[PDB]
Amino acid sequence: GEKSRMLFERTKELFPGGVNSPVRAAVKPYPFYVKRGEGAYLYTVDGARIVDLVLAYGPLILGHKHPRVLEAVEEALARGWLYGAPGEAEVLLAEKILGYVKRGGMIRFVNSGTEATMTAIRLARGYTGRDLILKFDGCYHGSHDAVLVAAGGVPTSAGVPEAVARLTLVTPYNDVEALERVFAEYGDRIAGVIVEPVIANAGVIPPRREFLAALQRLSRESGALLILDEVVTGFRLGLEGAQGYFNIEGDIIVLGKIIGGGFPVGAVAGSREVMSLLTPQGKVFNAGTFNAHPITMAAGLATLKALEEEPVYSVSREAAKALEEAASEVLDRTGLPYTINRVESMMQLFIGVEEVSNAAQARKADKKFYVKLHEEMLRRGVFIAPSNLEAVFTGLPHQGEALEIAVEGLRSSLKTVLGS
Amino acid sequence: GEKSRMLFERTKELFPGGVNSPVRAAVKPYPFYVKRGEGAYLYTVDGARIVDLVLAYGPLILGHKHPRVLEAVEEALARGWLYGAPGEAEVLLAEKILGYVKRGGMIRFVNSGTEATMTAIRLARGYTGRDLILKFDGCYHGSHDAVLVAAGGVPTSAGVPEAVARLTLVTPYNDVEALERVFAEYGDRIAGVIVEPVIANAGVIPPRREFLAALQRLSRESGALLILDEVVTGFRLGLEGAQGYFNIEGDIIVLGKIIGGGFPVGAVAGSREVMSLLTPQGKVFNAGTFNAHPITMAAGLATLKALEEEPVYSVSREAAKALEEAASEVLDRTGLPYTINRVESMMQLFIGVEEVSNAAQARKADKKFYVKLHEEMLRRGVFIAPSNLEAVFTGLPHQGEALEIAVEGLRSSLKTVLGS
Ligand SMILES: Cc1ncc(COP(=O)(O)O)c(CN)c1O
Ligand SMILES: Cc1ncc(COP(=O)(O)O)c(CN)c1O
Repeated sequence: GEKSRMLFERTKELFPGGVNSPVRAAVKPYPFYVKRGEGAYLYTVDGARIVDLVLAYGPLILGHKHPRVLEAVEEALARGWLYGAPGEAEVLLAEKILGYVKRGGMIRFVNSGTEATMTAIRLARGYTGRDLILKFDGCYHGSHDAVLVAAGGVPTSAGVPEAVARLTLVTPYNDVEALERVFAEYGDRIAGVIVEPVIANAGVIPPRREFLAALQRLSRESGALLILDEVVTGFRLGLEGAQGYFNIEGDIIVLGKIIGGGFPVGAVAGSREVMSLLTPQGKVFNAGTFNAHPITMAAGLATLKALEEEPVYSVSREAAKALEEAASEVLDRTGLPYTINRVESMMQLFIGVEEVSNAAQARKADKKFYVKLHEEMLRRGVFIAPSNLEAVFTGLPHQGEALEIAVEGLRSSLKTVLGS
Repeated sequence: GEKSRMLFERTKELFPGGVNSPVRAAVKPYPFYVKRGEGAYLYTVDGARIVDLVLAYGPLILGHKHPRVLEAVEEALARGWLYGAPGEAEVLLAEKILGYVKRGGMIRFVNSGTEATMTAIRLARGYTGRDLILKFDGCYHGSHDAVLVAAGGVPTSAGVPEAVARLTLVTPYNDVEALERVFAEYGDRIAGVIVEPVIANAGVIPPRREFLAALQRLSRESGALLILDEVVTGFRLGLEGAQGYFNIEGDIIVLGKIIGGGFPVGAVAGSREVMSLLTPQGKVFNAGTFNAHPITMAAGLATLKALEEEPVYSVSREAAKALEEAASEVLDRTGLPYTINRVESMMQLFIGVEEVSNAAQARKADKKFYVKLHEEMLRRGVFIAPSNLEAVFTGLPHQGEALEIAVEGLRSSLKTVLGS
């Protein structure tokens, strides 16, 4: 790992914490640098092939450099990559996305999930004329002030004015009693309730039907808009995402990751009535030099076509199931308390706890055990998130030999850590 | 324009205002759709070649599909386009950028100018422990709450809480007296003063030396960080940007557009002391799935190399000068009040006013005349921003025949509008 070591030294003084995104710094023993990626694999700068169970944290459900997407991007590149005026790809991608998540509605393309949720929140506030936003402990919506808050709302990041943080309410995920209580107290001032249909940034945590039911009922009865943050679930839990998977409906649907094919993206979709408030039609401001970036649009379009024509969902589901069954077989024999949460192709293991239905329980999981597992798996050529609070993602290339390596790696790594 | 007309009809119900960014909707008679771009030209879906004096509003100083950048991106695409872990290109681009704008400092790559200024503001607040941010009337820093404010600070966009807007102070650009007064009253609570060294979103407005002097003095004496928003000026006003061009120094330098080569990008650069507050090193949060996107990094790196090895600055400067001289020759003969502001390769014409040193004066310019000019120029195959408040940008391909067409087009269009 000499080459990665050298790069590690160079970035120490170039980037805060040596990385451009926090999670990247936690890789053990130290972050490896990537030369390239193809299919189910990442290849380090030193030349090592690694099975990728991170998939850039969600966007790469089709794996690395998917042939169909590569070809579409090559064609798009030949046409120039930035115009500053409308292109064809954005129209086709919008029509395809809306047909699955909000028929007859509108969409606005942005450049990150952070920009997307931020825009959704401004839209909900503009539509209702209210200030307060309700989020849940453990849910992650990006790097912007309004969502960098925790229940005393107080800032979880420095540089966030307390005056801003106090406009965001926070209650536990899957806690119906707490949800009813917050609406009883502040309901008429809540502009929107934002939530991940399946938590992906506090490990993976599935929603309780009762929680989903309350979210829809309380939002509708209070006048608050239900903002489903489907940046991760969108197009991962089937073509119709969380709405179709759980049979729920959101007022505003925030999308990202997958819809960009691997390129910078974010999107806000909703009814014509709500979406029409966005500039230049309405007074809720949103603009972006890179909005509807030609390459992002071409990549996303090709990606969704693959999701419609290739067995991505079945393959990804089976891959995650195989990993879950393998880990469960080993862990069940130990008699140690543990739980694995899986929803289709997103999952995570929690050692030390028998149930994880909220962030508080996820935080009680054995972090040391997880870190050791991450390191041992990497030593065996399999890459899983370095943080127990991140998720494990599967995709199209996780089949055949690649899957065999991942499963065998997981089995052996668990045994090694359990034997230490 | 049948094909653009058809697309126009399709997007009416897909996007708010029919576009993904406000300015795009103002093109006359209606927005044309782009098939591709190459060199100094955009090509409509109907097949018409148009000289591009918009350059995607700043990023394309090298023109469309620059050969060097295209090759670098092709090589990068073959390596996969998203890893979720550190790559080589981000290291090289960071080293090159910092060598020109903040030697010995640090940088953090994000996905838009909006994310960049938003991150800079959070950093300034975190570093100083203060809440207030000072901006100037007419300056544009992106699509986020803290900068969508105007002096009563009150919201300029719906959906922005008044509690948030009041944390942003606003005074006129180039107004030293007003600047001194605001610091005398609120100085000890100002975390940072953000400003465009050259305004590009209220037409083009150059800074007064006295204003630049006051900005540096007052920030230093008050403890507020001077945030130079160089999203547009960075790498356009020479390799050293505004700091080198005007011989000024900022505490935090916000970059974007050009440094991404045409791909989604944004960046915050500053001293190690300030930048070290960013996660995972410090407590000022910033994370991004697409931060340091492999393709953006490769494109930006190749772009900066071109800026160092090709006569981009001289060619672009001469192009803008030729346009300015041509327009001035025609307008001087009319005796009508007007002014053209130009700083290297960025400029704008203001009809009806003899001086434009601030946003208030820019707003007094004859908008109807400008719109007619935009439409007439487009009819003659030359594309300038549809809004008088946007800027005209020149670049490397604006030479030879392309420049002749632009200049002749400007001359003829002015005469036609002046004769109507
Ligand atoms: C649900 C959710 N929302 C928002 C984001 C942030 O997306 P981005 O990093 O592109 O700003 C993420 C990524 N962790 C996410 O999982
Ligand atoms: C000075 C400045 N700052 C910020 C921005 C916004 O950049 P972006 O559109 O990528 O969010 C712009 C683009 N108009 C700008 O000119």
